[PDB]
Amino acid sequence: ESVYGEKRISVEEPKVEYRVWNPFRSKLAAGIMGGLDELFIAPGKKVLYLGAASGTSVSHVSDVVGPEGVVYAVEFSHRPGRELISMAKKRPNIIPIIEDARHPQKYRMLIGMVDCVFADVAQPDQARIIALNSHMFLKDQGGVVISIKANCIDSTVDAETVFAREVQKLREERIKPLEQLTLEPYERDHCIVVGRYMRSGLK
Amino acid sequence: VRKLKHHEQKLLKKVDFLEWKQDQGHRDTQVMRTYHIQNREDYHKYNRICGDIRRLANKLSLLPPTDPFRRKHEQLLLDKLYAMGVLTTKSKISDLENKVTVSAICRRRLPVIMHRLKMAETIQDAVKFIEQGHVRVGPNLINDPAYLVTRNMEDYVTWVDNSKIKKTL
Amino acid sequence: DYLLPESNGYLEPENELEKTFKVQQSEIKSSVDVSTANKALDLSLKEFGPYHIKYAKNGTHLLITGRKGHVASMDWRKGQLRAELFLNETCHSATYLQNEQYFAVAQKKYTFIYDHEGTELHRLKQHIEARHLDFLPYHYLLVTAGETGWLKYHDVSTGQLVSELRTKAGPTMAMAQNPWNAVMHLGHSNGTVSLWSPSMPEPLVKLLSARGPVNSIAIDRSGYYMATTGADRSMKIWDIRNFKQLHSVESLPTPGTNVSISDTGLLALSRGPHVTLWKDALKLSGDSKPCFGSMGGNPHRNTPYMSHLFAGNKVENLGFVPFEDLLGVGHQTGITNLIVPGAGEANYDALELNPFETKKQRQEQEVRTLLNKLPADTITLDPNS
Amino acid sequence: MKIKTIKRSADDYVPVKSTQESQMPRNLNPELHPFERAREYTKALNATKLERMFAKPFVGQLGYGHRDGVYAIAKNYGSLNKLATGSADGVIKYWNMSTREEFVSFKAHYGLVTGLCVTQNFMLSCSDDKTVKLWSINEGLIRTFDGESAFQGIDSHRENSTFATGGAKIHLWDVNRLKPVSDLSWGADNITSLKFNQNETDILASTGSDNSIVLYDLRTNSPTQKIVQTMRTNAICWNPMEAFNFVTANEDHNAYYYDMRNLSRSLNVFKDHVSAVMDVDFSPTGDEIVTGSYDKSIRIYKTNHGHSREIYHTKRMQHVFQVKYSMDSKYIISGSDDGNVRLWRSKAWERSNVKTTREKNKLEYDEKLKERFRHMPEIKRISRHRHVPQVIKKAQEIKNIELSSIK
Amino acid sequence: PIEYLLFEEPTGYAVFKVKLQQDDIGSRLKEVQEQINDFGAFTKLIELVSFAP
RNA sequence: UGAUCCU
Repeated sequence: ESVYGEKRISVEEPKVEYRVWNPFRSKLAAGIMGGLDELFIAPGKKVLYLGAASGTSVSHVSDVVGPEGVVYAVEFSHRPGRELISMAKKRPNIIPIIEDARHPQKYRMLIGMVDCVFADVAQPDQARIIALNSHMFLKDQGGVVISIKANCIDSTVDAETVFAREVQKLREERIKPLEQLTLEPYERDHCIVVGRYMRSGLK
Repeated sequence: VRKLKHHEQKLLKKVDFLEWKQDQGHRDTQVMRTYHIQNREDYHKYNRICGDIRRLANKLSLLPPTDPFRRKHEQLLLDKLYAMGVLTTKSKISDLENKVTVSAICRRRLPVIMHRLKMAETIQDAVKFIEQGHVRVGPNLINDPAYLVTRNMEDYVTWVDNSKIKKTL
Repeated sequence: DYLLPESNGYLEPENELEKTFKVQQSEIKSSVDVSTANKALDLSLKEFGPYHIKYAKNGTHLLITGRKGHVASMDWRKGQLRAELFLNETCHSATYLQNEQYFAVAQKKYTFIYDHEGTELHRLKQHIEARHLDFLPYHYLLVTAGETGWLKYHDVSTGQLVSELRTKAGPTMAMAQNPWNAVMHLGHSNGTVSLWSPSMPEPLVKLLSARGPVNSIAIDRSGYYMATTGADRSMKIWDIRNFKQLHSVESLPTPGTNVSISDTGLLALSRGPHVTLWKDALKLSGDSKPCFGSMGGNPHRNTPYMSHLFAGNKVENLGFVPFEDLLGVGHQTGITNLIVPGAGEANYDALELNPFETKKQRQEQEVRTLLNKLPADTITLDPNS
Repeated sequence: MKIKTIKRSADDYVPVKSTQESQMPRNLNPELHPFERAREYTKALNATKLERMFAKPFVGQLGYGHRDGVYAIAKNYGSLNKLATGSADGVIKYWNMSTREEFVSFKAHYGLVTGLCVTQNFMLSCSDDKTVKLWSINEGLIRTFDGESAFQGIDSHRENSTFATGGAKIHLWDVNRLKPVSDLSWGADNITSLKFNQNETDILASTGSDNSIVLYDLRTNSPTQKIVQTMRTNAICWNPMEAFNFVTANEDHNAYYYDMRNLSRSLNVFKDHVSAVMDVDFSPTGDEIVTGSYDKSIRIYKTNHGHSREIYHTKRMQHVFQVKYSMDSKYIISGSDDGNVRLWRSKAWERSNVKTTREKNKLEYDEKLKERFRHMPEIKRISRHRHVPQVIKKAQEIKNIELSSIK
Repeated sequence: PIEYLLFEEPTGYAVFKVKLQQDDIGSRLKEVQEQINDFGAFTKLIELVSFAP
């Protein structure tokens, strides 16, 4: 069975069903299909998603953390959230939150010590809505994968100024960006930003 | 021995147990590697004479230049060291300090000679063949792998007769 | 004082009629506990030369050097053997410098520094003779006295020569380093043992120890009493702390080849076919003068504590295991460990030496000692000055 | 024929479980332990060379600081976390020592500020334009205390919630008051600085711009002693521990530390510095005095010794104008003429880490060893030493030249 | 000043006692930042008091 | 702790 209609392959060994990676549906999948150096998603560790509406992306994150790792989805909306509920009724890694992540301490007992966080939201306070997660839940030297939508955060200003402004907003919060990407032909005027939450040795 | 710490390193500034300056970079061993000599002291059996070349080569360079003894005795040195083949050329005098190495006298060794002539595949297989008693230098089968063979004796190395490795080739 | 968990073994006569020295080693091997009775080794390796013996300062590895070609480092308590080298040059002595991983052998010409596996680390251009090759780990200083008049100090931490001291005394006939003081003791043919520090080109003090040549010398753990033997069938009991020979045992049947000192106060005198150890002989009174035969069983006159006679040998050297009650006697065909009751100390301090040591504990402790090495000017007549 | 040997028993020394740590039998018999002087000496030399390798005083600054220059730093004496910094432009900036960022800042004075002092959070900013302003910390300008003198100083008082000003004349205000209570003058001159002591809080020390030191008594509303010194005095500090001695900083490169019973003889003199020592601040232990010069350098030294065991300098700070010590004896804040308030260690090897009791007992042992191996000379060359700047090294050379010509 | 704290769990709560406080001055500092990764360094802060499932 | 070099 497909989760949203993508085509899955199957192999045999003395059956593995691999779900293909649509890059247009997910800016994380477009970030993999654009090419990355050092990806903070891991085959064993625990990872937190922000902005997991349904399993357009977060099911693939549950795959890439596998039978070991666990994915803490963060969302708010009722109708894609219910899809995430009973789509998490088959995979054990997935657990979603229905709380607004402007106060991530409202669900602070529900996760302890996440290591990696991903950002997919459209809110204009994207640095603050990640910084209220990574100041309390993120492991030291655990990285942040931002997904910046420049027309939704601040659309009056120029193109690169949004990313160059948010990167300094991250550098105010001990979030040194390792590397940047734009992923243009998959999605027009977007970005993903790989950094590591440093907190010790920022210069 | 320990991949020791950043705090350990600065306190143990000058120490080492592997490469010493009295151990002279283990340079001799790299010649004991490339020529496969049995005992260590064969190196220092060449290097005790090798400076003795230079110790005569130096003070014959301290004589007045057209001293008619000086150019004659240097020719007597160089024809001798050219008969033993420990230097490639004899026209220049400068090989007497620059070419006189332990490796140059050690590439006048017997398995180096057979290893040049491709009777053997490697060096140590020729040493094994000398140990097996397969080789001879003109008249005499030689048992010793560490034979100093001159340039003029170099044609006299054959396989020994009636062997199992001369019939191999 | 009451924290001290283990107490020494003893040997008691139980009668005047029953005698202490008359016990033999097969007779000892009955009553000693099985591992400790089995810790006596009989390594008869009769093919090579007479054997030189040294245990490390912890008893964990034995190093032996036959006179012809043998170099052998066993992990002695277990079945493991690290090194087995056959150098056709003749050898005289060997010691582990820091650990069992690195040792040094005293050859015909040159000292060699060696891996545990038997590989060659460092041939010394200097040390052109090597008769006594001894170590002090508290300076990381291999001090070597050959047949030359000189005496060489190599700091194997850096790997460099510290100094070389010509004695004007000739061939070194004995050398024993001081554990407590790190002053070296060289013994030569005039009857003269000189104390030595690498700084002072003249010796610290010369001692006209005996007549004839110095057969051997051996020093206390406390550094108080050093037992010297000449070739004049005589052994002096030097008290170094005030430079007096306490007792002069004269007219041995044969001059002792070597002397050795245990921890608790035993003294070993090896005339070569015979090995004889005294208990508490180094004390101040001439009642504690070590004597061969007390007529009438007088308590004042002092008998030997433990005796042994080697039949087909004239033994080379001997050394106690420092924490156990045996002593390795190197004879012509090999090695015996002769079981003493109370020679070694029962309660070692682990933070000084570890007889039970992990390899990871070993590489911790080696770096600990290399941090705490002293540079060579600190070798002094007093530690505390 | 009783035969008894040593038996290690192979179980006591090597434990049963694999997870169990080793048993470590010790014999502190001195024959087993040969080197009680020399090996401890090498441990001490390793520790001293390591503390020269662990010479990292710098932590960071507070925010990006003033652009115009820090001239006075207030510290809330309950608040170990928070602090305040006054600029000669007039911008007051408040920092939290955890965040090292601006908590709140205000356009206080269009003239200079000369002092900030804190008493009920609540800050009090004294001006050059005859105004003190009361700010609260989470908003601004509760009440301004207008005085007739251009305010050459201020100092807070904890008891009765009081604060006096320093100026041409010192006149004591209250919180509720807009006019002062009583105005004092031993001599008819402008006063550079003021300081109430913290315990038996009523006593004050008042420097005098014409080379003076007065001891003011609030209980009499009159000075109780005055020594007219050689040169004028910059700033003051009462020790929080002793509570009856204080150090003051003089116009010559010398700080003098005096006693309330005897001003006629100083308790001590300190002259490692090469210019007019700006500010002094005393440890909550009472151990060491830290003092910042008109020269681009600060120095830490203990009270009894009298010479700089510690000297602080770097590239981007100059003429520091201000140094303020910890509440917890651990870190000194350092104001600047360059405007940026840096966080510096009390000891560059002393670390913030709460320590595992292996290394903590080792570190206590090592510094105990450092003291009983102190005055040995080879220990001394590593124990005194750290880099000094070029002119200041030349300036100490100049001072030794001139004092050699004097004698 | 931070003597007690509340850690919260799905199986009830957790009441902790802070025995030795880290310095709130060097709270960006690498020393206490590396110490929070070491349980050998983290243990010196906290004593477990209560777990009320 | 120190002391060299190049515009």
